[PDB]
Amino acid sequence: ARKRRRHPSG
Amino acid sequence: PLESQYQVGPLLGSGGFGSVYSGIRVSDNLPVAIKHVEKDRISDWGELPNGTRVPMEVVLLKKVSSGFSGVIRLLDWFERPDSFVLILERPEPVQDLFDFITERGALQEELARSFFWQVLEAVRHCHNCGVLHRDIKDENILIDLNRGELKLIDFGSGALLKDTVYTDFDGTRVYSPPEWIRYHRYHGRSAAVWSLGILLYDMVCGDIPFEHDEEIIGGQVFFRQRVSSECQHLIRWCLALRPSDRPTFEEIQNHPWMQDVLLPQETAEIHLH
Ligand SMILES: O=C(O)c1ccc(/C=C/c2ccc(O)cc2)cc1
Repeated sequence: ARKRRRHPSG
Repeated sequence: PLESQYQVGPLLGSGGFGSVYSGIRVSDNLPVAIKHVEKDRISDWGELPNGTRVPMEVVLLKKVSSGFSGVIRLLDWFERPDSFVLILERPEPVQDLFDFITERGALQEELARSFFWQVLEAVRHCHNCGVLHRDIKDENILIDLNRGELKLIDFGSGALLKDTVYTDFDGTRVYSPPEWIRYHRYHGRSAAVWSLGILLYDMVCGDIPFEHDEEIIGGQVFFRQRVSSECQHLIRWCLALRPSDRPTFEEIQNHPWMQDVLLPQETAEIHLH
């Protein structure tokens, strides 16, 4: 399965 | 005094929301979320209707704080020597939409339709109140699992809504539009529609479509999951490379894929309980 991640805004 | 009106509890989400702590209002045991922002780290400032100098986040939260359950409600705020403290409502039980999609995978289109519709109504409420969120993403959406109602959170990247061009941006790059990547220029509504196309793809495919700048500007949308032709059409329209080719919010909500949305309570009973 693929790599799903969060992404910071900031 | 803050520490007298609120019993302060432990950190929420281990910092993933920022410096947000659990709380209860001593006045009526109301659950709250207590968010701290450092003055030194605040970029944009504004003035309250009376004139007091506060973080823009407080300005925008106050502007949307009237009754609509689609956006998080600011109940109060406090200024400290080095920081501002924001008292937000705390729905319970909740899960944010990022974690919800991770656990459940790509969502059934009926569920994506209900969630997307509620996000559209919440963003319309923001724009109606003169507020541009600029960081619409699944991480900034809370699901009330009992009531089936979604809440838009984190106005820390937002701005007053204007009709002229924006040349600054500090939201999430993988939800940002190609005119921002290419030219560092965007208009607020059409950029919001782009981020909503990213969000809708995220819901029906189980992850966002683009990770790299070249994918954002390239104009190709590959579907990794079975998605209806009507839903694919809406997503590709929201993700039009040129901002003037994107739908208005009215066109999104009149799109064939958006018809016959479930009510929030129906959504909770069918999909969340
Ligand atoms: O506006 C913001 O930035 C913001 C951040 C966080 C929250 C709520 C978090 C939350 C609620 C209930 C929980 O049980 C666990 C976590 C609301 C608003």
